[PDB]
Amino acid sequence: GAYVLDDSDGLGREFDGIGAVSGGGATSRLLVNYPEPYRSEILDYLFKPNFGASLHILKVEIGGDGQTTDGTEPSHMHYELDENYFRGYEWWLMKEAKKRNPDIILMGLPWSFPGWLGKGFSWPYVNLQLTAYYVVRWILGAKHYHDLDIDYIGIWNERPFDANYIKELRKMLDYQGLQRVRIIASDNLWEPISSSLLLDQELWKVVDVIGAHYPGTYTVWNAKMSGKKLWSSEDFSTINSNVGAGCWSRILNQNYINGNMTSTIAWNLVASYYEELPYGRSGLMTAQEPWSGHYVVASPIWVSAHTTQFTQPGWYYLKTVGHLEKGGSYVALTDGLGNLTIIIETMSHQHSMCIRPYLPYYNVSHQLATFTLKGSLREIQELQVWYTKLGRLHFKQLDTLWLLDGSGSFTLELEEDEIFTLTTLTTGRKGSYPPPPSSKPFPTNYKDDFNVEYPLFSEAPNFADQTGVFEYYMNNEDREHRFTLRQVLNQRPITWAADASSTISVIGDHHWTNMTVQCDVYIETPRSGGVFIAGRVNKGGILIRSATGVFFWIFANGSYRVTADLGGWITYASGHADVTAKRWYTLTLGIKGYFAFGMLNGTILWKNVRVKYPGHGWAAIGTHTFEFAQFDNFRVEAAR
Ligand SMILES: *[C@@H]1O[C@H](CO)[C@@H](O[C@@H]2O[C@H](CO)[C@@H](O)[C@H](O)[C@H]2NC(C)=O)[C@H](O)[C@H]1NC(C)=O
Ligand SMILES: *[C@@H]1O[C@H](CO)[C@@H](O[C@@H]2O[C@H](CO)[C@@H](O)[C@H](O)[C@H]2NC(C)=O)[C@H](O)[C@H]1NC(C)=O
Ligand SMILES: *[C@@H]1O[C@H](CO)[C@@H](O)[C@H](O)[C@H]1NC(C)=O
Ligand SMILES: OC[C@H]1NC[C@@H](O)[C@H]1O
Ligand SMILES: [Ca+2]
Repeated sequence: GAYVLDDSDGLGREFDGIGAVSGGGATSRLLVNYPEPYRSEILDYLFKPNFGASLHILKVEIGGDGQTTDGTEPSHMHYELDENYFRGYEWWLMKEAKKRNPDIILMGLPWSFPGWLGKGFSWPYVNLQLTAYYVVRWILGAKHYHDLDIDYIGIWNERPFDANYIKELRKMLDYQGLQRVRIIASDNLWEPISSSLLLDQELWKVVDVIGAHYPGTYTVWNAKMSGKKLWSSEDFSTINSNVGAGCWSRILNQNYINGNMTSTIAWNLVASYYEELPYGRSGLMTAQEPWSGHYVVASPIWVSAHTTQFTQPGWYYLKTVGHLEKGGSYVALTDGLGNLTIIIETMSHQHSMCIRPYLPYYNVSHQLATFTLKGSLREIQELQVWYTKLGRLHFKQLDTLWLLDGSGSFTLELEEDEIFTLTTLTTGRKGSYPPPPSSKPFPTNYKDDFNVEYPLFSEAPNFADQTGVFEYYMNNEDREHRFTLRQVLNQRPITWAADASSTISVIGDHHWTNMTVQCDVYIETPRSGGVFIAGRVNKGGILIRSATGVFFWIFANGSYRVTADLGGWITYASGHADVTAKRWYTLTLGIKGYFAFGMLNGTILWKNVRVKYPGHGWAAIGTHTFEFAQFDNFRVEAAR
């Protein structure tokens, strides 16, 4: 009936912010080659204050060269003695975020590590000091090369932690003058990190935040006992339709109400990766067409705004938050300066299902809510009102509510799937740019000669690495092939996912059925080396080992194979070929209906080879194992 909002008996927990994840893996891959002004507009919708999502927190993957869900991300240390702080796009993303919002909170976390750290094993805790050294170098580089202060460092995403590692990382940070950097652990479940902190005083002193993944709005007793800040350091991960926006809306409120969590961070920031990769379109918005410029400002963007535009890190929750009598919830926050924000959600079960977990049915029906301000809140007599309805009307501002009659009280009629924000703040704004170009398929004719002398990014556009890492490469010794694309991993990473045994980068339109793919290739390893081109590649990311399609391989021992699968278990054709190492060859692969053919230097090597049909997928290039190889003058023609 009536809900008392008071602060006279004190406040609840400090609010730490709302944010999102870029990474785990290659989720921002397709954003970097958006043309202007669209790329800038997209970043504004995400990071610009008082405009769109206005995010408080940005969390990025610390690339380790392994596959980490929708691709691989490059590391700052590919090999021992290698350091480079200009690979990939997370540096760039963090800088764009800081330009728009200097107060944004930055976090780094590893998913995978380069193999050389394991010293023969695939384990990051063999040499604690070395792994900490690797991680701390990343934090230093962010400062020295991009003027970025990293606020939080994590351990190993959804993977076991090592208590001695966490202690060494703290020791190492301090040694490098990074006392300011805080540690969050362990980006997995509540246990065993929570009990470990109660049993080990030394561990407790070095962990600042307990971050848990997909907690279902609840926490556990040991985490409450620790007295640490508790965050949902990864949540959401749901398609950004209205139902994903509902999920996001409900948990933003109820993570604090049910679980004492004072921050929630969504995976992922923006869907800039091919939709047919795992968890397609699971970002706060969509930008998966840099060639057309088309992007979609999805419902979750405005759901966020209901909290982010009217709260800041350092505000406090009121003690008086809770559930509504007939479904839904409410939270309230102040800044200690006279401001008050009230956020109300009535998301129904049918329209707010998250993928993890799925909630047992709960009823939500029409109701009346009376709110009464007490304590310092009593003198408030004016409140701005923002409204959203999911089904649809987004972040529309309504008429001001006045509490002039001295009752410090007001009443709202609530229905299902609504959000209300009531605040004393006048700065709210539904940001708006003109509509972007219409959606268009990947170009049916496409070419890249990789001839860029000073590239803005370390990899050519639209190539999404799914195992291994491909980079622009300048070779001054060669005139015809001075500027190529090169696979630079020479050993299997300490993996997060099940990376393939072969490296591979995919590109184009997953709908493609008929295609001709051409590329110049160069095998660097004598006798044992091999490369391939392919089409109809149907799976990537987490499932990259599963990929079928048509694969045209050549090897430096003088042979070729044609396979249905990346793993090379199923043969379509095979034979001998005039192929050696350290020599440029032109491969062509044509696939039409039931049949395929392959050319070596413009001459037929095999043709009319039966392949599975119907079938569809991307084009791709790659190498037999983790080995150096170069690629040049890529072209693809295809019918969708
Ligand atoms: C964590 O939040 C929970 C809410 O889920 C708090 O537990 C109590 O909640 C009930 C109603 O759910 C209130 O009537 C109690 O007053 C709350 N407890 C106290 C001590 O006030 C709990 O307080 C929170 N825990 C911490 C450590 O902040
Ligand atoms: C609500 O918040 C605003 C913004 O934080 C407060 O306004 C600021 O007040 C400080 C001093 O208290 C000034 O230094 C800033 O320049 C002000 N900024 C703006 C944008 O006005 C305001 O005092 C808070 N309280 C109320 C009742 O509005
Ligand atoms: C939900 O609640 C309303 C009002 O109490 C009731 O009429 C309706 O039958 C309920 N539905 C379910 C599925 O419980
Ligand atoms: O829900 C899937 C997400 N969890 C970890 C992140 O990398 C994604 O795989
Ligand atoms: Ca070239």
